[PDB]
Amino acid sequence: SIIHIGAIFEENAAKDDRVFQLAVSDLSLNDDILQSEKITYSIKVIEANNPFQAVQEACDLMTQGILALVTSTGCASANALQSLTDAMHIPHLFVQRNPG
Amino acid sequence: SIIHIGAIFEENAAKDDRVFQLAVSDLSLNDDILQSEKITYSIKVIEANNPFQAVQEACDLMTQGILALVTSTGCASANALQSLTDAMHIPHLFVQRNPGGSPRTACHLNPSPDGEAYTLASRPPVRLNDVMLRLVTELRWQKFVMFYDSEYDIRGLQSFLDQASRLGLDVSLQKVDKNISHVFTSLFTTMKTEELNRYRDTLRRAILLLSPQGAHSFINEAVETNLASKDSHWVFVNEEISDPEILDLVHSALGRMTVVRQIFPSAKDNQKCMRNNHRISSLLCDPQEGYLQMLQISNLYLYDSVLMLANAFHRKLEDRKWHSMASLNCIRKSTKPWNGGRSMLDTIKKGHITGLTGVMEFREDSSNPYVQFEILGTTYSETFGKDMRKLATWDSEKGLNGSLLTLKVVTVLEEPFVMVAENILGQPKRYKGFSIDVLDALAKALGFKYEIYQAPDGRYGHQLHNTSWNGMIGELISKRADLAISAITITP
Amino acid sequence: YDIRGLQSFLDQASRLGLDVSLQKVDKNISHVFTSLFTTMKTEELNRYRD
Amino acid sequence: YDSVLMLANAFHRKLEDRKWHSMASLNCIRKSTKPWNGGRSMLDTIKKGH
Repeated sequence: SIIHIGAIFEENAAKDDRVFQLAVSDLSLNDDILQSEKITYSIKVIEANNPFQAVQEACDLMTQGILALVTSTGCASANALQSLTDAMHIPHLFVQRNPG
Repeated sequence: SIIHIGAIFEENAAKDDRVFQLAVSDLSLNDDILQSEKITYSIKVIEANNPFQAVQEACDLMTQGILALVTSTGCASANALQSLTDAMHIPHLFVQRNPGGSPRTACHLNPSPDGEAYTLASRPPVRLNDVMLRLVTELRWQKFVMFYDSEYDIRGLQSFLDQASRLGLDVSLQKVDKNISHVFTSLFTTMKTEELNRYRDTLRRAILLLSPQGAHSFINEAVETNLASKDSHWVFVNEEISDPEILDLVHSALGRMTVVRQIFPSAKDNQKCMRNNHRISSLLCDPQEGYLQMLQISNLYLYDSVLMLANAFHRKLEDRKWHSMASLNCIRKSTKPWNGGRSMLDTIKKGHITGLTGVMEFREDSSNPYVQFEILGTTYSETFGKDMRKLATWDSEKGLNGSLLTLKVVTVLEEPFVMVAENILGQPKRYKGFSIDVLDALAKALGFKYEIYQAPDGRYGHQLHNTSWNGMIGELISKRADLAISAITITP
Repeated sequence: YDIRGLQSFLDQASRLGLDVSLQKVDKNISHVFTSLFTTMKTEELNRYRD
Repeated sequence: YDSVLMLANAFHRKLEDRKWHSMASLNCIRKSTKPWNGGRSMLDTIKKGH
């Protein structure tokens, strides 16, 4: 198999990606346990506090079949996602966006 | 042409699954422009706070074609259905859910420009920082209380918490339980009795902001706990209360009250409940049992949402346009839109009818601000009952047209100041002297009282070499009494 | 940030007799004190200042 | 970043368990969805992490 996870971030998603993509990059350089596979990521950027774009940008990720999900969005981007991740059993490590 | 509409109503969809076709039947029956046309509907009853459960109920009905969507949901669960109606250009009729008739709270949404209101809130707005600024001025307030339950989003008049610093008055603010017995439990056990009676006399000016049901359970018991002896005012203004539970509050009350709901002139007659050649089902045009007082706000905002559609779809039949939404996955970003939605945006936002709720205009940011009450009021009296008299009328146009004790006394020894004057079988009975006559002058013109306590020290309590006060002073400080009003030796 | 984030301190500043008085803060205080001078009089300004 | 550290730790503990499963590709707009049946013992691996 392979590891494939989801990564959807609220605006501004630039320094969400400054942390995420470089954090995932240094993993395979040094680890001996996740060397038999590789963590595959695909960033899907949505609107500000819109869960509908999170649904449309995540249905392709389940058409990609993600195992987990990395979210940094506000409280107005999780009610459809909490009603979605209870269906797919996905660990939804939700972290609230600081509003400015 | 596939003439289908969706309508998703979450918990509780009970009157949503009862009252809904009281107009839909009369649509298919009594409309002449939609005669030689076919009329359908939808009724969903799904579980509450479930947006993605409603997504497979919305992505499945989008395959069937939807011309207008009527919802009753909340803030966090409908930003998806807000942004669903932007690309396909679909109307989105909406009611804010509340449990039992408690107040409401508006929402906060995406950083999109103003003008697009596919989502429209049918419910009347919170104009209530204004009416609070009325009554903090027009009804002689300086020090008072307000309340709220566990089950309402408390941020409704959090704005009004801010002018409160600017005027200079004082408010008290506590949460109401979901058990009335737990309220009196914490108010008789968990506190200080002196602080209780302080708070109780503060509670003589108090405000609940609640449903008309658990508050009705509370208030008459709060009366029955003797929190009102003669009169003071307690306030709530709402949009719905049945006339018996009005009287079961305020005829079970002699004091000053506030019971305000929402009124509209309706029509007694057939061919007078008619807009756009369609019937308004009401008590006066469909009389039922238990329906003299069926006063939920969602009645007129659903029968008039019917008539607001019945104006517009007749106009759309005149618009000579049709487009059927096809079967689709809602994974798409560049979806297939509906071309008729621009006219459907304009025959509804600029669409309006004048009926038994007045005039229903619309703005471009999910609001109908127009609303008008009337207010019947009474004070404390016994010569006419607590029957009602008009004292005000509010509207969004003009504002409010028409406008608006045993105490803790410990005492000292030495009878040549104040004596135990009487000592009877079982009781040292009456205690007379100088400050007793002062207490007589206090008690005389009010009917307010005292409780005389003995200090057998008679200390004239002194600052010790103990950082404390012997005898009497330090236990006023330790607050087993709070007044020792007597001949007291004057030391700084 | 909302009042629902600190709901019960209303109810406990209540219980200790602690005098609650809020004002919501907008964007710039440069916009704030100007509107405090233009709208208010000086009694509610400087009495409540102390 | 702590959510990257905890999940990569749960990746290492899952391969330390020497069992693996991966989530299937699906369009969940359908009612026909397969729930991820290994949602508890791996959840026991992730809840007890530090």
